[PDB]
Amino acid sequence: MFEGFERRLVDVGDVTINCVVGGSGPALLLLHGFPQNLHMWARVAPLLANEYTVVCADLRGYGGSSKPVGAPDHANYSFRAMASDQRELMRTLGFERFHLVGHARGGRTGHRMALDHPDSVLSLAVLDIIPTYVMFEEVDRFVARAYWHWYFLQQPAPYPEKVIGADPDTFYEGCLFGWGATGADGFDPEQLEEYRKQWRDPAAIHGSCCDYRAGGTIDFELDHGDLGRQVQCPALVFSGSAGLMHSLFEMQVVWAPRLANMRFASLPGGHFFVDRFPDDTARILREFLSDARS
Amino acid sequence: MFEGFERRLVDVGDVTINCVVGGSGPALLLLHGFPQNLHMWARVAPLLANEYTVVCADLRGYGGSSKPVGAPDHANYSFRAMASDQRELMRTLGFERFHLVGHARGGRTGHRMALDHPDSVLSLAVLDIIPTYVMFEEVDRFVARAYWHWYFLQQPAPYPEKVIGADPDTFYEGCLFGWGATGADGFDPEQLEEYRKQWRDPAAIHGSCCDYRAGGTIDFELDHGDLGRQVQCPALVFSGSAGLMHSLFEMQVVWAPRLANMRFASLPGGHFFVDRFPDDTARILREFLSDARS
Ligand SMILES: [Mg+2]
Ligand SMILES: [Mg+2]
Repeated sequence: MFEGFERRLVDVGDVTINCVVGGSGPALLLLHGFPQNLHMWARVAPLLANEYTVVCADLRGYGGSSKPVGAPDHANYSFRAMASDQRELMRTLGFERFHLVGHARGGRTGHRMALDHPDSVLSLAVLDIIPTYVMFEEVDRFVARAYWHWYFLQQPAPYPEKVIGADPDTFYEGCLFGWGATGADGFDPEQLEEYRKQWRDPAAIHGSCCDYRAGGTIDFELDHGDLGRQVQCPALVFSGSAGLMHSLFEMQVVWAPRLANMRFASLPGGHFFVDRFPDDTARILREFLSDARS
Repeated sequence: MFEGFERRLVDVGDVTINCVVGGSGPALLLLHGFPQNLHMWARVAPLLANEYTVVCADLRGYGGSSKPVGAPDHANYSFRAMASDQRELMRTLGFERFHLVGHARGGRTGHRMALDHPDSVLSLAVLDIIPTYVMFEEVDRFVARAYWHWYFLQQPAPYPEKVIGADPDTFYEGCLFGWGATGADGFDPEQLEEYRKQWRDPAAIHGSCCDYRAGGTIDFELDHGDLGRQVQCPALVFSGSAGLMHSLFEMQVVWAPRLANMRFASLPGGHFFVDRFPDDTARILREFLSDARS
């Protein structure tokens, strides 16, 4: 995987970020979600590398990046903290400005990055997410049942860590196949094994739980403070039309108040559609990035 | 435990209900909750047996009772079905009418029994519960986080069964100590060991998951259909004032429209207050039952 890409472990302050870098042209940062890592982009990234300098990075708590113990207030796993790591990564790699594509947790990281440092983000694509604020503020019995993990993963350490730790493969496969609504046949064996390595790492189990703990506290509060602000750069809301969130919310309705320049796309998959549709994901991203640059 | 009580396995139709029966006087049915069984009453029941014929029974899916495989629509684990078992148990024991005290799932079973067959229920005590309808209809980010299990346990079989099955002690201890807000020191070791036997029983893991699956579907729908009906018999709403539900809702406000003759009481414990305060639980129930009879 990632043939010809350079593998780098980059110190960005108090953490180290694992990434791969390949291609040439404008910078494009690809950020993964949960329970995955930069390997979700193993097929997409080489496709886009003919036109972009593609950086795929692991979020703090995930993959090969640092996974500090979560602070009592979860602040070291906020999307603000996660975004700072990634912006600093790009700067260290020589990129003051870059296009940003984020799935799930990476999309939330991107939204926060664009709010905190608008000048760094040339365009923003958010893949299969409803805004964090909306997820919580507009929760009902259907939303809570569909994305049950938003509540389980908030339970205080070490409870979810120990429950998950007893059988990580069962737990996380249920994330892919259940709330993730993406059938097993849609996953490439090589990429799936990279996810499995992380699933079995207790430090990653903890880091990802802390991400969710922050999600329901510090992130919710920061997002609340920013209500009414719109990201100004070109944005793409790119969903899985066979996923749970595409059907309980209208993507266009929840994102319009947050994005001044919004385009939409979807693929007929679940939350983990990038795993099943890498060529079509690259196609849609390529078109959007071209539009954004025009 | 339950010295002097008769132990009975009673066929009530398509299931067998496990129970213990002691004392003399009017019938008093005590129904447990989750993740417990009739042993939650091991200290309360002998105290009340000087004035009541006390029957402590295991709900279907729990303890020593039948635990059928859940139907696709969960209807065989509805509170209606659970109530029918217990009403028939009492009839077989010679009681057409009886006082009913239910904690949690048993309280919900009791409420449904009083709605379906009001003539059978002489008085109703509901211990540390907010009505199912309210739990779901009025869910918000706080309620969903507090009682996260209401969503996790609804996930389709066999997913929660397998997650729990990998380490039932960790999982269920987290129910007692976490959302249950009842510290370990409040549990009698003898009672705890009987809970633990059930925790490790795969048939009980499944049965209790099905209870929650019905809880969010058939039970919610049946309850919705009965909105505006009031239970007419004397009723007691009896909460743990140090528990999560007592503080997230006003017990008296959520129950008042549902109960025409309502009294309220509390003890300074969490959801599992009966474990820590058996003598005081018996005292409060005894006073209520005396008042109800008058
Ligand atoms: Mg976060
Ligand atoms: Mg039920």
